Amino acid sequence: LEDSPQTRSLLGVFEEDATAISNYMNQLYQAMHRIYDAQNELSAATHLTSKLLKEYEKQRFPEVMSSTLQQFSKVIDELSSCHAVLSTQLADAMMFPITQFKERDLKEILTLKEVFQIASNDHDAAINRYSRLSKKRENDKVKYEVTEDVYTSRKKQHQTMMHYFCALNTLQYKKKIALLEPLLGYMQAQISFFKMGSENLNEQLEEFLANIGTSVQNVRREMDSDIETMQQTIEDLEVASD
Amino acid sequence: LEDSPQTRSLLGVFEEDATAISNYMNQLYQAMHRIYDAQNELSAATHLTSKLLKEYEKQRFPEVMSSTLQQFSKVIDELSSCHAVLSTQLADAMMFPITQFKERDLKEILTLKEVFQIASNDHDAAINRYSRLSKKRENDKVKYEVTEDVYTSRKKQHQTMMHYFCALNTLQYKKKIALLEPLLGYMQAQISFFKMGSENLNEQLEEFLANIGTSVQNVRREMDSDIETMQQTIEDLEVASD
Repeated sequence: LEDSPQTRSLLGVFEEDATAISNYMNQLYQAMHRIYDAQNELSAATHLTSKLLKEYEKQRFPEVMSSTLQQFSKVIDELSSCHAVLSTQLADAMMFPITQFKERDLKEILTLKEVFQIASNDHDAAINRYSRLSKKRENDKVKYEVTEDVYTSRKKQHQTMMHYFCALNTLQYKKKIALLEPLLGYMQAQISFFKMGSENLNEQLEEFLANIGTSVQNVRREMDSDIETMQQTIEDLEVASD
Repeated sequence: LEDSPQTRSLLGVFEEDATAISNYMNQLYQAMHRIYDAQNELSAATHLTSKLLKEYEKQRFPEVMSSTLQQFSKVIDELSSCHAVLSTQLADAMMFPITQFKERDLKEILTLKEVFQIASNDHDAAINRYSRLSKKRENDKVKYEVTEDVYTSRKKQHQTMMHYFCALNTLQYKKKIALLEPLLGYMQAQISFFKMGSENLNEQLEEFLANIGTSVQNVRREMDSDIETMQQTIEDLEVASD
């Protein structure tokens, strides 16, 4: 780039790219924010369920079950902590860099864009005033002033243009960084989550769950048997009640 | 149980237990429903993020990045499917049995409770009418009728009492079943989720992510270097613009 016309032309293309960048990255921000919120809500719900299972012993019903519930509550508490760790990492390694891109970087672009537009308006006004004053008989003073304002407004325009162009050039790098960092952060958090979660979901736990399954089928069978007893008891009491 | 007084006394204790049961199981229903909703929202958000990454190639910016994004989108698509499978299993193996306990079983208890209360009101009315008619000179007809209504209202009362007591007895079993089944269903779904998820988060993926990390530090360095160039370009153009 050697001059303002080539620079201004390239500025415009960079500004159009920044537009497409903003749109896509805003959509990515939003999708990621949904992952973030859902994962925080899941951590909280998982933890609350474990907490409720611990409270079973505190219910007063006018031991085997309390122990089974304690064992479930321990495993769930472990899973809840995997979810909580993931949530935390997701905030820091995924949400932060995508939020910083939208709230700091895309914002800087808009700000510098409008500073440049006003500088531009101002120079346009100086050029208009020069045109107005060119059409009349005048003294040196206002003629010197109006020329001078053209020079100083153009310089202001060029300087603000360059601040804007620098940020738009830098945006080309920031875009790449802000795409890859949060995806890397997300994947790294997930590897830890799945490995830690998988590692305590073991063969002992499988034995435990197999035994629960058997205890459930047992209760069902005892239930059906006792329903027959109650039906007999009902017939007896019908007789005895008259 | 041999007679109505012992039965009615025991009915009352079973009814008090059913109350404590309803309260706790309603709290469990609610906690589990939150896990359910959060996990469905997480599946959807994860899938949408992968879908957006696939759309990058379709953005028009006035190749290396598109390939990196495709590789991320594939791994995330795999994780999204783990989440979707879990969601489905959670509906069927956790939500259903706890919902059925609240919507079918606790509802049956309330229904049979009120049928018995009305039968009870009705017999109370028959006893009251007998009392009223005991106090006057009357013919056989209304005296036979009022005695007869006492017998038939008591029988109705006893029958509705026994339907209620049967369901309350059955509830003692259903409570155990409805606690253990959804916890078993939840844990079994999670074992599959963590194992399937963990198993494709491999050493090849670690290599990929390590390379991303390096590509990010590279972009940052290129950025800082190019910012220096742009600052020099800016100084040059300031001169050339006047």
